[PDB]
Amino acid sequence: MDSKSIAAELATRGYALVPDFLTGDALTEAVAAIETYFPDPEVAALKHAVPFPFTSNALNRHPLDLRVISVVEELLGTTDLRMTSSFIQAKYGTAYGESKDQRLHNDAWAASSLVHPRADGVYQRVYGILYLTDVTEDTAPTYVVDRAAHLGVPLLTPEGTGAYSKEAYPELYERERPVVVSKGSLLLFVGDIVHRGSAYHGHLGRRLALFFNIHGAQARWTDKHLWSLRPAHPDWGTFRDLMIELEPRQRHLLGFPPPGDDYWTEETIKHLSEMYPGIDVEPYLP
Amino acid sequence: MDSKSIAAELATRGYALVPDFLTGDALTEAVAAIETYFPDPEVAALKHAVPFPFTSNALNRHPLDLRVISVVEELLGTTDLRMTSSFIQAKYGTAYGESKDQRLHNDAWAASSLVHPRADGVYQRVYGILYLTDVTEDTAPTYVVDRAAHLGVPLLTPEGTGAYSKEAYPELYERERPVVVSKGSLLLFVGDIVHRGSAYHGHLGRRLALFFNIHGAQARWTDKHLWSLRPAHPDWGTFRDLMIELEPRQRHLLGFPPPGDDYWTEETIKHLSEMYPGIDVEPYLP
Amino acid sequence: WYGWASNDGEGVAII
Amino acid sequence: WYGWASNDGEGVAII
Ligand SMILES: O=C(O)CCC(=O)C(=O)O
Ligand SMILES: O=C(O)CCC(=O)C(=O)O
Ligand SMILES: [Fe+3]
Ligand SMILES: [Fe+3]
Ligand SMILES: [Fe+3]
Ligand SMILES: [Fe+3]
Repeated sequence: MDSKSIAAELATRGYALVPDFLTGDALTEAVAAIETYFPDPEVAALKHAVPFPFTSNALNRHPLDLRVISVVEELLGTTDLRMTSSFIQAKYGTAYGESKDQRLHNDAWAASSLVHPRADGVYQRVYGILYLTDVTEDTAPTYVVDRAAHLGVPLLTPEGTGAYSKEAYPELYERERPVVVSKGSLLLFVGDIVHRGSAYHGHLGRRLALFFNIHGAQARWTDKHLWSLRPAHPDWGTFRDLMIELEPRQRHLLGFPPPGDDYWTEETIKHLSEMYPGIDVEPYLP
Repeated sequence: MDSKSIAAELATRGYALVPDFLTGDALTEAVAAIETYFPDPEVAALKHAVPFPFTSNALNRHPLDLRVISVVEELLGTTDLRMTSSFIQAKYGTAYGESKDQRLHNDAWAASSLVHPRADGVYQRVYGILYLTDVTEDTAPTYVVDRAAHLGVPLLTPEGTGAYSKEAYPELYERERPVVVSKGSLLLFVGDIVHRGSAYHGHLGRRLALFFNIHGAQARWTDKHLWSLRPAHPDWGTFRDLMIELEPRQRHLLGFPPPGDDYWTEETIKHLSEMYPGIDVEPYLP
Repeated sequence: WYGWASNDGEGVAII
Repeated sequence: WYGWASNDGEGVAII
């Protein structure tokens, strides 16, 4: 991955497809991990997205991949980043119920809509979809158009959302194009791109994907990803091991206090070692 | 309310009860508002807490009351505050099913437990419970002990939580005391206080309360309150009106960009006026 | 809908 | 339990 090249494509076209983002054992392990949640149906509750953190670090580590961080840093012009959201989801074929197309929309907004988005600099949002099955035109491909400003459409429509009806925005639907991709490919896109998910045309099978999005902390009304966990929880061990494996630049996206932060004292270094035995505290020592 | 006096009681004892925080029409309107959600049962789904924002600003405005902000600013030593959570809840009597006591616990932790809490300065958390019914010993009073450090108990127990079992911490249960309060009273407490909810002993009726908690933005791994809303939503009008009514110091707790923030430009001032017609933009003009 | 938090007008939503 | 988000070991939890 060439961070500057990918960030330039995001800026100009709104999206970039990275083939072979995962290969080898990393791909095999990620596929196995997501299949623990969404097994080969060969289901109602299994249509729901499952939020981070997952039961396997073969999924948890990917939204924080150093290559992804590098792209986002180049596009936004800041290193002060946060993971906004991450989840896994399966989209099932027609044998498992009616599958519908989403409306074209942007994802430029924070969840609360507290203030209107900006599509420039540190206010941009970057989305990723890591496909863990081969995606064809009959397995619910993502559709993309272009950045909203390039298309001359507003981020807030007259209907009061970031979605574009077919009756009001016909040209968007004529220009949309599907993204087909091999398993292990990563689609990156900016939140202000006009895009949608699509219906899974095929009868059997399901599309498997890991989703995430990242924002700059300067957009302070935006929430980072919310989850609840305590050391007593059965899933804590996996998360604890994730924190030990991550480098400081990656933990930063979870809101971890950075080197030099006032949080760090002899007592909090001690408590960090207690909660995450084996963690490297040297970057944080006062 | 005397902010410095209340903050001193919070620092020394861990809690302070403010009688008559709401009086007059403000109290009557808040009671009516919460009763739209939890009517006089004279219910299963009605036992669930409902999160902010509410359908009435007679509830939404209270976690942001200037008097509450002043207390928290004095205790934490910073004005860079965020609302962590707010919700309303009813606790029903025994006629509506078995009511149980919570274990004593602290609420010193962020939801993700990402790093261990600090109970000093800007890392303190402040909780409020605004009681909207009269609370007696038979209507599920809050129980309090004292700050964890004062009691010599850890914020992380050997069980891996912030809760204190009766078998491991018997002295805490012998020292706990109920808080009785008239309707319109506000209980404030620090997150590191050992406390619990209790069973509603009475057969009929329910306790009504509005809950909120606030933290300092320096504790950057902590999440501010998460909600989803867009201008198309039926509840947007109420929230829009709330934003117009609030002063800058209050909007700050929602993550609103402060005066002088790089977010503010001619274009974003325009978009702010469009989304919140009538809002005073003068504090934010570049 | 098909998420884990808030509501999309049907059930819990992606956030 | 008795909340709106995540899980307390029974159903959705207060957060
Ligand atoms: O599932 C998809 O292909 C697209 C979903 C979408 O709109 C997004 O990831 O923001
Ligand atoms: O409901 C209550 O009285 C107390 C609940 C509690 O533990 C809290 O508000 O943190
Ligand atoms: Fe452009
Ligand atoms: Fe989208
Ligand atoms: Fe003390
Ligand atoms: Fe509590």
